[PDB]
Amino acid sequence: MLIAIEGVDGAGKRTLVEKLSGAFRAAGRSVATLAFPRYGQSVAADIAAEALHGEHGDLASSVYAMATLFALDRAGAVHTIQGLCRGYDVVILDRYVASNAAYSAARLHENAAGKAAAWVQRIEFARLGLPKPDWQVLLAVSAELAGERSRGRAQRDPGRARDNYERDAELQQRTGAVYAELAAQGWGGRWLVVGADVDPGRLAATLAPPD
Amino acid sequence: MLIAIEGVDGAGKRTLVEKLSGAFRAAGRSVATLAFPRYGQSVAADIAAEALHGEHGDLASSVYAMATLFALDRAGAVHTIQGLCRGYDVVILDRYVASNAAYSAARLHENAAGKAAAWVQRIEFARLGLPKPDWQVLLAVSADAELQQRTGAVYAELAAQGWGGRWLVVGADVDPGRLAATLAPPD
Ligand SMILES: Cc1cn(C2CCN(Cc3cccc(Oc4ccccc4)n3)CC2)c(=O)[nH]c1=O
Ligand SMILES: Cc1cn(C2CCN(Cc3cccc(Oc4ccccc4)n3)CC2)c(=O)[nH]c1=O
Ligand SMILES: [Cl-]
Ligand SMILES: [Cl-]
Ligand SMILES: [Cl-]
Ligand SMILES: [Cl-]
Ligand SMILES: [Cl-]
Ligand SMILES: [Cl-]
Ligand SMILES: [Cl-]
Repeated sequence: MLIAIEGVDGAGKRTLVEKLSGAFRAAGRSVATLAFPRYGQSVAADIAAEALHGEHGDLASSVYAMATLFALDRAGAVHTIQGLCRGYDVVILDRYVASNAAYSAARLHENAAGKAAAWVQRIEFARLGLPKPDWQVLLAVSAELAGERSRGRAQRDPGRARDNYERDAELQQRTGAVYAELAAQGWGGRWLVVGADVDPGRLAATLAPPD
Repeated sequence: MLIAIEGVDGAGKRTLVEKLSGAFRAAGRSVATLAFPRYGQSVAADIAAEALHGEHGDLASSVYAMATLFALDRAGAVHTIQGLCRGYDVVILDRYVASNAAYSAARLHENAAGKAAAWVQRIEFARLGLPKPDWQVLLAVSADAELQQRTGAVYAELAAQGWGGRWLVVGADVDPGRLAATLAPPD
């Protein structure tokens, strides 16, 4: 079973990955986890990170160029995703294809029914052959909490160096709304929308009901 | 020996590559050639091709995004270039890193000493470790028009300045035997 955890930066995605991992293992299921982008393991992801911190000229301002880099990074991980799914009962991804649909649409002021989200689905699922997740779990938290926890688009920089607090906060709002539309329409498969305090045992039971 | 053929007239480059290949082989040297971008053989190059035909949203309007795809195409080709050099006396590349410097600078209205050409050198040679060629041969006299003119002028300064290594600047009708003898002089 392949599960993707989705949401805006600062939602607490990794915390959920860990507690869900613990709940599955308590129920006798083996679990492996993987986070995107895969820094150090593709040129594409490293260039994207550098672009977010101001390198590479006008690269980051092209929404489709950044999205292409994140897709190429995932394409490089297909054998890992498939190998983990062979060796483990449950594979949990921190961010996956829907991240690309949500942020790209939001950067372009589009909704989930728009061109960017359709382009993401075509290029990643159809053209590059990424496996579809069995579940996509949207971790939806308050805009305020996400704003305080997010490190912004330049996540290497110390907090004292953030100066785009407004652009990033507006983008996160739009991205949250696209995510919600993605979940409502079953984009790429089944979705569940959960909060920060979701019980891990009961969440694991819902995602993989016992036989 | 690793040789890159450069210029704005690609139909002329291809003829030059063929005539040069024959001259090397006539001199007892085995030759392999490889063309960039590797259209039909890498996703990065194919996405770039599609972007030039209007696909992929705003991608083609970013000079650095397109340049990045061509760099990723070459980054994926390191073992091919290196393996060819290990298996053949002469490896001739039809377009190489300097193509990225010249076209990117020209699209941005910069010259050979500007930011884009420096960025190309830093990312492709210093960071991704593409092999430095023994020769870059600029085809400068052949047998968007303004963009082509600007690309030609950047090319000429790149060669004059030794960008990325040694350059030779030639016309199309240069004697292939002498050109082959110049690039890999017989013993
Ligand atoms: C794995 C993944 C991730 N992302 C983004 C997730 C958020 N992260 C940090 C962030 C936090 C706040 C604002 C912001 O603005 C962006 C987002 C995308 C591109 C450029 C700027 N970016 C950048 C990559 C994406 O766009 N597509 C993906 O496929
Ligand atoms: C191998 C290589 C090649 N090129 C270009 C060579 C010319 N080719 C076709 C062409 C012919 C005439 C104008 C033009 O303008 C461009 C160039 C780059 C990007 C967009 C448009 N493009 C596009 C790729 C490049 O920019 N970087 C490279 O690394
Ligand atoms: Cl998070
Ligand atoms: Cl386990
Ligand atoms: Cl980073
Ligand atoms: Cl840079
Ligand atoms: Cl933006
Ligand atoms: Cl060699
Ligand atoms: Cl001549």
